[PDB]
Amino acid sequence: ESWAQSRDEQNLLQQKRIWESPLLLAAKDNDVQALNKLLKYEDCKVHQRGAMGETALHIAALYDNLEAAMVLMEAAPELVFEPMTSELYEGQTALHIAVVNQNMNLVRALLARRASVSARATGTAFRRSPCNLIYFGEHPLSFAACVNSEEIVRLLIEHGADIRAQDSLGNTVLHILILQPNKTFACQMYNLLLSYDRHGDHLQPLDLVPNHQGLTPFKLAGVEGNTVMFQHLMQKRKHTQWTYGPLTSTLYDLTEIDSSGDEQSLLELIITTKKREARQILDQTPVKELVSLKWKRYGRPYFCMLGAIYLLYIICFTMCCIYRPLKPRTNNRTSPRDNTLLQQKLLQEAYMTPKDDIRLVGELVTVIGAIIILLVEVPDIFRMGVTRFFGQTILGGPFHVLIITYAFMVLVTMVMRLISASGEVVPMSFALVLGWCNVMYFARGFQMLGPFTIMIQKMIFGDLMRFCWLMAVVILGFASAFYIIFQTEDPEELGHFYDYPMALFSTFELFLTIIDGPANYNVDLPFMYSITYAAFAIIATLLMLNLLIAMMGDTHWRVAHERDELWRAQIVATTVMLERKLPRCLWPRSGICGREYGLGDRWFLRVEDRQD
Amino acid sequence: ESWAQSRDEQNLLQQKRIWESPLLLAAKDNDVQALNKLLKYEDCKVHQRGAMGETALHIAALYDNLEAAMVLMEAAPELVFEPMTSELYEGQTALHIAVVNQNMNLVRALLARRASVSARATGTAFRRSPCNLIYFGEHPLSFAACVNSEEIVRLLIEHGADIRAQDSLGNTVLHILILQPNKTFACQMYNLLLSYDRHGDHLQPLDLVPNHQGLTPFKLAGVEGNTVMFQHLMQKRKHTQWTYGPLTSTLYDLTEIDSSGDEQSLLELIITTKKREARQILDQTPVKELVSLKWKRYGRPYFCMLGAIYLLYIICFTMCCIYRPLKPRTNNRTSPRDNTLLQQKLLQEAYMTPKDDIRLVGELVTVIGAIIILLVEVPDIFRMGVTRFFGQTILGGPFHVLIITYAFMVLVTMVMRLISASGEVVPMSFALVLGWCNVMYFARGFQMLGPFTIMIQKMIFGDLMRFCWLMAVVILGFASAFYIIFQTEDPEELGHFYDYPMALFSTFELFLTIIDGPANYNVDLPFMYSITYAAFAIIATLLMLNLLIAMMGDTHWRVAHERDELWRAQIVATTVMLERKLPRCLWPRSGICGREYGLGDRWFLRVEDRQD
Ligand SMILES: CCCCCCCC/C=C/CCCCCCCC(=O)O[C@@H](COC(=O)CCCCCCCCCCCCCCC)COP(=O)([O-])OCC[N+](C)(C)C
Ligand SMILES: CCCCCCCC/C=C/CCCCCCCC(=O)O[C@@H](COC(=O)CCCCCCCCCCCCCCC)COP(=O)([O-])OCC[N+](C)(C)C
Ligand SMILES: CCCCCCCC/C=C\CCCCCCCC(=O)O[C@@H](COC(=O)CCCCCCCCCCCCCCC)COP(=O)([O-])OCC[N+](C)(C)C
Ligand SMILES: CCCCCCCC/C=C\CCCCCCCC(=O)O[C@@H](COC(=O)CCCCCCCCCCCCCCC)COP(=O)([O-])OCC[N+](C)(C)C
Ligand SMILES: CCCCCCCC/C=C\CCCCCCCC(=O)O[C@@H](COC(=O)CCCCCCCCCCCCCCC)COP(=O)([O-])OCC[N+](C)(C)C
Ligand SMILES: CCCCCCCC/C=C\CCCCCCCC(=O)O[C@@H](COC(=O)CCCCCCCCCCCCCCC)COP(=O)([O-])OCC[N+](C)(C)C
Ligand SMILES: CC(C)CCC[C@@H](C)[C@H]1CC[C@H]2[C@@H]3CC=C4C[C@@H](OC(=O)CCC(=O)O)CC[C@]4(C)[C@H]3CC[C@]12C
Ligand SMILES: CC(C)CCC[C@@H](C)[C@H]1CC[C@H]2[C@@H]3CC=C4C[C@@H](OC(=O)CCC(=O)O)CC[C@]4(C)[C@H]3CC[C@]12C
Ligand SMILES: CC(C)CCC[C@@H](C)[C@H]1CC[C@H]2[C@@H]3CC=C4C[C@@H](OC(=O)CCC(=O)O)CC[C@]4(C)[C@H]3CC[C@]12C
Ligand SMILES: CC(C)CCC[C@@H](C)[C@H]1CC[C@H]2[C@@H]3CC=C4C[C@@H](OC(=O)CCC(=O)O)CC[C@]4(C)[C@H]3CC[C@]12C
Ligand SMILES: CC(C)CCC[C@@H](C)[C@H]1CC[C@H]2[C@@H]3CC=C4C[C@@H](OC(=O)CCC(=O)O)CC[C@]4(C)[C@H]3CC[C@]12C
Ligand SMILES: CCCc1cc(O)c2c(c1)OC(C)(C)[C@@H]1CCC(C)=C[C@@H]21
Ligand SMILES: CCCc1cc(O)c2c(c1)OC(C)(C)[C@@H]1CCC(C)=C[C@@H]21
Ligand SMILES: CCCc1cc(O)c2c(c1)OC(C)(C)[C@@H]1CCC(C)=C[C@@H]21
Ligand SMILES: CCCc1cc(O)c2c(c1)OC(C)(C)[C@@H]1CCC(C)=C[C@@H]21
Ligand SMILES: [Ca+2]
Ligand SMILES: [Cl-]
Repeated sequence: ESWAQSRDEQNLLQQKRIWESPLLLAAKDNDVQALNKLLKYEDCKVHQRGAMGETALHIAALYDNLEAAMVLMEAAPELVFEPMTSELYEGQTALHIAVVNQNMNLVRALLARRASVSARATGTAFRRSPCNLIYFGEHPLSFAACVNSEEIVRLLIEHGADIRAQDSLGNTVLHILILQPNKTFACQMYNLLLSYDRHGDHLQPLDLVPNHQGLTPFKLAGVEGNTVMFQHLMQKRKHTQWTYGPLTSTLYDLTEIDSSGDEQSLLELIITTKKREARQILDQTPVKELVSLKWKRYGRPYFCMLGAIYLLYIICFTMCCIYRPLKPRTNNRTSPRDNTLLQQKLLQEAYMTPKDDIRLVGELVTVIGAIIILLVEVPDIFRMGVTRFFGQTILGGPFHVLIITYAFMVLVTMVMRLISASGEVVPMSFALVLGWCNVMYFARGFQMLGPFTIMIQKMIFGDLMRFCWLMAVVILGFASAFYIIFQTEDPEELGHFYDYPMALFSTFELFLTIIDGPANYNVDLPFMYSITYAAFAIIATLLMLNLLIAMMGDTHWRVAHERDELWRAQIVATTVMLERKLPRCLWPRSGICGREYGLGDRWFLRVEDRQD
Repeated sequence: ESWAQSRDEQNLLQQKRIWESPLLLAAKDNDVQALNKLLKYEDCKVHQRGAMGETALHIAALYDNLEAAMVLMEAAPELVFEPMTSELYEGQTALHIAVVNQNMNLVRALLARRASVSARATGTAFRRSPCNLIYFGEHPLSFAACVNSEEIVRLLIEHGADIRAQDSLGNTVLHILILQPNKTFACQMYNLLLSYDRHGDHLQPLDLVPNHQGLTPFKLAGVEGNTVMFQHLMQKRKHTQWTYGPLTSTLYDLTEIDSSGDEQSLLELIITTKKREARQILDQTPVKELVSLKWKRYGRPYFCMLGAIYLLYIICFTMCCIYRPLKPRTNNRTSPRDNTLLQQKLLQEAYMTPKDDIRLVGELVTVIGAIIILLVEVPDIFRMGVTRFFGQTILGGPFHVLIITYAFMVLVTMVMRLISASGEVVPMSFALVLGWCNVMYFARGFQMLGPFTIMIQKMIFGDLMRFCWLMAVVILGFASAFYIIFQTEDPEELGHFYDYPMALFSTFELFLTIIDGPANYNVDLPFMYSITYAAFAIIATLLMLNLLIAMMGDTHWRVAHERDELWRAQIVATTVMLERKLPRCLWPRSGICGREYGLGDRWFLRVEDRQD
């Protein structure tokens, strides 16, 4: 807001103090004849610093003024060593600038003037941020490599440019090229810069150097969705075994893709990132064949078993709620509006007969089953990234919120049964609904409508937490009208609107056409009802056909196939969670070993494919 | 109708009187040998004027007869000075014609015959109108420039063609080129004609000369939706500050785009025009970045505050209507069809207890709030273009009609309470509905379904004020049938149709399936009912599935993305109204100044963008 406004005030102040100076102006427009006049006249202030803290040499280099920049370097050689001093462009020298503008003849000069190639452009304008349109890094080489100047990138290496130099974020130049928008020019520079990693004594060669998040360039390529570079960095891991005409048997490596157990593997990093370009990586030729093997072999069995153990558990919860304790009421009917006939038994008479002891079994089976839920779900939360990283791994798993809410209500139900509290129907009735509707989750195993509850969970897009605001306002408006219309009338005839809370429920039901329009026809209703209700039935009918449309254009001219892509992302998110929770004995590690084959101690995957 | 018919009768009469003349015919077909015979024979009527008032020279020039036209100019030189005299092609000379037909060798001659280049083609066929297929202006240069003849446009300037000459509408030649259908040939002529604005003493140079609507060529380009020329006229306003490799920092001017406060700025002229090509301008690179800054900074706050102050106001109106004065009725039940139990209290007993004084507070809060509405909305109307320009600024604001109707009903409610009038439910029940459903407007702030109440307000297209005619006819037809079928029967059994007004309401409800089909089954209904109602349920079911379709094809094969364009047009229309109503202190002017930067007294905007 104001910081963006404060950039502008400096960029204009920058152009102001150029005009308010004879030196900084002559550099901008390359008036050498009027520049020699100024440098010769007096041992002037050559350290004139404009708004961004920049000397005349920055400005000669910022506007591609080769001829001006030499004169500054001839007059006072101290200028090449001068960085900008402002908080915005801090540390930046004239060398960084000439590289970005690709001024080949100027950059050669500043190196001939022994300019530092290790100078670190720390300013805020270079850090990675959506406020900045560029992330070229922090060093001259990182700037050269991202503008695609093969010549300058070489030229800086003869002068001692450490390729292993990292940013504040730890990203060496190999990470940055993955973060650029132009992919095709970035793969060619990736190859060139490793070629200058010649010397055998390097202690974790460049493409295995992680940043301050632990990510290598390979894993960074997946998190950012750079499909081009993920492929290009993958031929280092292939090993073509044999080729028999149209057949090929490649042997992928999977050391950074498969869950080892020490650091989060690439499949965990693609699910735990907000981007949707990263989910394209799950279609690539080493990964697609691994996800479909964890699942087809060891992910559908352990998910269509724990989806049937849950069903036989909720069927036991259910029968413990149908057959609950209930006795005839002991009070008397207070008002004629009280049709309560029964109330729930106290403990001393709830468990007093054989049929109530079969139930106690099922009720202990239940509440033990709810504690278990809170011992395999809450310890994840309380130990893991309690609320930010939890829902981050969640792609289509609101399940984990509901089933913890299930187990909570079951325990509320227990306590209330122990202290003989009135109102056990309130917790149960949540637990029933939350308990069964979680069985909608144990469906994706077979490609049920679980690939299509992707929709109803994708249907927490805009027009379904947002059509509330323009439906609820209709309900509150006509319900408050309907109420005052029948506020004078006899409710034993038409009693849809006898109190304000029932006027909203009735009006909610009338919006959806799940009760019939009020009518008696043996009594004169108000004339002000039929006018009002005719409009409600119209606003309600049209708002239920702008949303059918809105749910359509957000599905057909918009996404209908990335839902099939979203399925493959839930197959992973499921597979990862099971492999994290289930023990190693039930989960054989995917891929074949290498110790008994001479390939090392890595865990390869073989893929046999036909070219054409 | 008849005026178009009267053009034709002259165009045929024009060809008639050519055939009924030996002179006008010889010109049409270029018979010089039979033309010299006619001019030499006798000092003839060379002033023969056909239907449109045209002499032989117009016709030689209208049909590209170079050889005939010279003979007329050699015989009698007085012809070049002769305009057409008819009301349709008034003022037009032979010079105007040769320019349009691009006859390069003929036009040189008429200038050699000292023909006026200031002659003003005033006729109705040249004025701007949908009845005319061309608007080439009123002068020879304006005709040359719109046919794209670089040669003739130059050639008229050596002979003294004032470029600053304006039409009856004030449009100089620079405005006209924007109004042409061919854009690409018009940008090149725009450049050429300013080049001939050399002399420094001009007193508002050409591209700052307004027409009789005050619009300059820049502002005219936006009103007309000429995206090509809006861009082309915008490089005069850019000022590229610096270029750092792929980065560019341009400094746009915004003097004619932003609301200064003296004349309506370009953002006000694009909303207040009926065209939809003009709304394309809101996506261009100086304007898109300004709308999104007024809003993101100073338009969502002042719109999500006055949208919550309104909600707490209607919640107070509501509670003042639930808790209204009501007492048991004093009369007796007239007929058994009267289930009115209560009636409303008189003033003397309406405010008699502490609970009725808390309400008086909320009722004064209310009616003060309705006067305020009528002091910030009616003074706009009564002062502004009361009914034509009001709804012109309205793009998606029927809100302004409803909220004035709200405040009116609240004051009707007041008066009726002061004079103890019966029927306060009628005004309230409008005010409730109009009051809440206006909260659907204070939603666009967050990109609610307010971008999608664009639909339901776009849904006042054809098939929703127009499907009425083919639904209402079904209702009136079967309701008048249902009525006469049960006009003989006992209504205490089936009384959906006991009077004609309830027969239309019931039938309205049955069309929409918001009440159940009539039935008793303990009594023999007419056989003529089941035949009729079976057809109604079919016509009703099919007419509710031709419109689902009609609302679809008008959304999916038709517009689904210009609604996203329509949002950005309401962001402006909202932003303009707030900036007009709210004071200057709460509204800092957008864009940075120039006085403290040497750029002048203009109000620039900086945009930093990455090329590729
Ligand atoms: C974790 C370890 C334990 C934690 C603490 C344990 C708590 C222990 C104590 C709790 C409550 C205090 C004692 C009982 C109150 C009696 C007063 C009364 O009249 O109650 C009435 C209402 O019912 C209630 O008031 C019961 C409240 C249910 C639990 C809290 C709400 C949970 C859902 C909140 C929403 C969350 C949203 C979730 C969204 C998914 C009685 O019920 P009734 O229906 O009026 O009529 C009888 C019904 N019956 C005869 C048919 C059966
Ligand atoms: C701005 C400054 C002030 C202006 C002048 C102030 C005017 C002052 C005086 C006005 C009316 C004259 C006195 C009362 C008439 C009594 C006769 C009678 O039987 O009435 C009946 C009908 O109700 C009416 O006749 C009331 C009329 C309401 C106001 C006018 C209509 C506004 C909406 C028009 C549409 C516009 C379309 C809008 C589209 C959005 C009585 O009501 P009831 O329902 O039959 O039964 C009682 C109801 N109750 C007990 C439940 C409460
Ligand atoms: C996105 C989803 C939104 C939420 C869903 C929204 C819909 C539903 C949600 C919530 C509605 C809750 C209303 C009922 C609770 C109030 C008290 C009550 O029960 O009735 C009392 C009256 O109370 C009133 O008259 C106050 C009603 C004012 C409006 C309340 C909603 C405010 C907006 C907030 C929501 C923003 C909505 C979004 C758009 C702005 C008593 O009534 P009674 O017993 O008949 O006695 C009457 C007295 N008499 C007999 C003397 C005459
Ligand atoms: C469009 C804008 C809004 C329309 C009118 C605004 C409102 C009306 C305007 C003003 C107030 C009413 C007039 C004075 C009193 C008359 C008698 C009366 O109150 O009610 C009587 C009949 O009602 C009528 O005879 C109403 C006559 C008005 C026109 C009919 C409205 C419907 C048609 C237009 C439809 C438009 C769509 C048509 C198709 C496109 C009986 O009704 P009640 O409730 O039994 O009365 C006694 C109640 N009490 C015992 C409690 C006392
Ligand atoms: C775009 C939206 C259009 C508007 C909505 C359209 C639908 C609704 C709008 C309006 C309908 C209004 C009808 C009711 C008012 C009339 C009087 C009345 O109430 O009943 C009286 C009878 O009256 C009649 O019998 C006359 C009905 C003739 C047709 C009226 C509509 C004309 C078309 C105009 C519209 C063009 C529609 C467009 C297509 C052409 C009395 O009835 P009763 O009390 O039972 O007494 C009967 C006497 N008996 C007992 C002796 C037997
Ligand atoms: C398609 C064109 C239109 C159809 C026929 C046109 C009309 C009929 C033609 C002519 C008039 C009726 C015939 C004479 C009198 C018979 C008895 C009578 O009136 O009603 C009796 C039964 O009704 C019948 O028995 C009707 C017999 C005709 C054929 C059945 C029609 C439905 C089938 C075809 C469906 C087509 C779709 C099939 C699937 C595609 C009893 O009825 P009521 O009302 O209780 O009578 C007493 C009333 N009163 C006490 C007031 C006196
Ligand atoms: C008390 C004893 C004798 C009987 C009750 C045992 C089972 C019938 C219940 C109680 C514990 C339950 C489990 C506890 C928690 C979970 C984790 C949760 O599964 C997942 O989160 C897998 C999907 C994913 O992680 O994406 C929901 C099912 C499951 C296996 C439950 C399935 C049903 C179980 C095995
Ligand atoms: C007493 C209860 C029944 C009152 C009304 C229900 C509410 C308590 C709401 C709050 C949140 C709702 C739940 C939110 C999300 C879902 C997931 C949805 O299922 C899925 O998307 C697939 C299953 C999964 O992913 O877990 C089914 C409806 C359900 C259970 C909803 C059911 C109704 C709930 C429990
Ligand atoms: C009597 C006092 C003590 C309390 C009542 C004050 C407020 C709760 C009310 C009454 C005056 C109302 C305002 C009067 C008129 C308007 C203009 C109108 O807004 C617009 O037209 C903005 C959108 C646009 O112009 O496109 C509707 C809301 C607003 C600000 C109203 C919002 C709610 C306000 C501030
Ligand atoms: C006593 C009343 C309730 C009888 C029936 C209602 C009618 C008086 C009609 C006449 C015009 C209608 C209104 C015309 C347009 C709109 C805007 C529409 O909202 C929007 O398009 C967004 C809000 C806005 O832009 O103001 C919601 C329905 C509503 C309020 C309509 C509600 C019903 C109204 C008030
Ligand atoms: C909206 C388009 C697409 C279709 C046309 C529908 C409406 C404009 C019409 C159809 C019939 C009309 C109704 C016919 C009769 C009445 C009864 C009238 O009240 C009375 O006559 C009181 C006494 C009684 O109802 O017997 C109030 C207006 C109302 C509801 C009318 C309101 C407007 C309605 C719903
Ligand atoms: C989308 C616009 C909603 C709308 C606006 C209306 O004006 C009306 C509506 C619906 O339905 C009918 C025609 C039945 C009403 C009749 C009575 C009144 C007072 C109003 C009519
Ligand atoms: C703006 C007022 C006119 C109008 C036009 C309509 O097309 C419709 C209106 C009202 O309300 C009802 C509910 C009667 C129609 C039913 C059929 C459909 C799907 C649309 C509805
Ligand atoms: C779009 C055409 C509407 C239509 C036309 C009809 O001919 C009939 C219709 C509907 O529905 C059935 C078949 C139930 C009627 C049975 C009775 C009569 C007398 C007619 C039948
Ligand atoms: C022309 C007469 C034949 C006919 C054909 C139909 O297809 C339909 C007809 C009538 O009416 C009903 C309402 C029974 C059908 C219901 C299902 C749909 C959506 C269409 C309706
Ligand atoms: Ca029903
Ligand atoms: Cl559909």
